[PDB]
Amino acid sequence: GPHSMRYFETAVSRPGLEEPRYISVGYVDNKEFVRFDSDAENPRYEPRAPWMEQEGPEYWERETQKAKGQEQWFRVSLRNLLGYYNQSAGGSHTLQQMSGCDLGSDWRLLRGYLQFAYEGRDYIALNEDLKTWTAADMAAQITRRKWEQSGAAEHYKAYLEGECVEWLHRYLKNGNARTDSPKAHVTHHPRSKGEVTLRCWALGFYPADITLTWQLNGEELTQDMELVETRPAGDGTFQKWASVVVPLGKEQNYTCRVYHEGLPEPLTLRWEP
Amino acid sequence: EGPRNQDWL
Amino acid sequence: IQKTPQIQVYSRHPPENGKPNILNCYVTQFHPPHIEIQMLKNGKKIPKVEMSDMSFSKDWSFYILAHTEFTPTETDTYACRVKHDSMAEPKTVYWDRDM
Repeated sequence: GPHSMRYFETAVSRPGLEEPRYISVGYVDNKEFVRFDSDAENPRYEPRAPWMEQEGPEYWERETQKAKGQEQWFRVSLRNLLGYYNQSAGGSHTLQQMSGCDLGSDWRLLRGYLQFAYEGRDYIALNEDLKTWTAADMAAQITRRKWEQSGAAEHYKAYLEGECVEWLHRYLKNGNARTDSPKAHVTHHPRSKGEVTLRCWALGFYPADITLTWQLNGEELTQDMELVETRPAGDGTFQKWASVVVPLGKEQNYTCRVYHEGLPEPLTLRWEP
Repeated sequence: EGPRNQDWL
Repeated sequence: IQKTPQIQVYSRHPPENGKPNILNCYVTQFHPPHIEIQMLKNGKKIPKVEMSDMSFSKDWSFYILAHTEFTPTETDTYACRVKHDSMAEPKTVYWDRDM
């Protein structure tokens, strides 16, 4: 199937120079694989998955050096942004970046990403063409004009089309040691007399994406249905449930459906006493 | 491997 | 400025009284990233609480999984108390074994 790599980078300032804290996290196929954190005693890129321990000390030293440069870039940018937004000294501020690439099942580049956020809000983003920039804010225009003149987009295009794809191909070869299908069941819960709660659980699944539906007649009952956001069990898998209020006795009339990419086809089930 | 950023914001 | 944390409190495995389990407190969709998370047993701080490392989602907002081991009983209450700049007062959500 398809593959991806991402680097999520953050710098956070707090009042009191001291310098900002810089954290970099790498992901391959939406799973953390490397991590740098400037708060560490001896700041380094560290492996975060067993398959990454293959890499020798030359890798870790190269990447650590890059992280130190990125840390400085974030410092300077954070300071520039304070001026752009006429923010005074005395506050907390956040600068974030997402960079990386999507590959198809054929391992060809499908899309490059290069986005920034300030205070948790979109600041500037390289468009899918990898040539032009989207910048909402009036302040972000200063940046966009600068980066048009500096040829920033071509620089990042080169990394996204080259190094990103190259390195992702490498990491995909190094990592051989999936989907986990959900296991669903309905639980019976009492409610205000006459009514009951049927709650459909999905457990043990990976990736997190899943849909739960209740039907009568049927006729999906989105209106009054209750659910929770998909949550990590903590073991690498996810949980979710959906529930509905139902007249007592007439519970065999309602059916829960579970849609997941790991399934050969959707699961259909109901309460079994 | 992660990007090396170009010009500052 | 700020996005207010969404909180779920729930167990790793299906809960069974007297059976050792793990209690999760899952806090998502918040900004700024600094946050204080406490897990409570009968209103008292559980001391040995493990916290996942700083992470953010593709919508820029931050999330954390706090977790601790617990052996639930019929009548012990469990909760998660979250303190964040987006909220005037800390928020407590209680563990409900059916949810």
